[PDB]
Amino acid sequence: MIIAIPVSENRGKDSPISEHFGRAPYFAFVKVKNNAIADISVEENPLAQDHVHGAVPNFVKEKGAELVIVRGIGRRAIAAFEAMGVKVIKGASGTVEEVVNQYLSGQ
Repeated sequence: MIIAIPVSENRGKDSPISEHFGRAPYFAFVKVKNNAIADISVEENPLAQDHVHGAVPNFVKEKGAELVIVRGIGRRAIAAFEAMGVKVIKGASGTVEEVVNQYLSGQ
């Protein structure tokens, strides 16, 4: 599956999870196979630009995400993901690599 994580800086697998969802400057899209990370793609969040906004959950879904791991996120975005069949896990902390591995190991 594909997991999406908003990150605040591009440090590849070590990109730190963003405190906020909608305005994160990038999203890391992580493919998982055999219960382990298979590929990490860091992409600019088009809605992080000044005065450009809207449908960020849709952009995440478009990219194939079935789950999104975040720290903070608004009720509206959570509702939008739920309405589109995307699981949301909040309150995570760590780099992209760490939070996906935590997820995969049941932590």
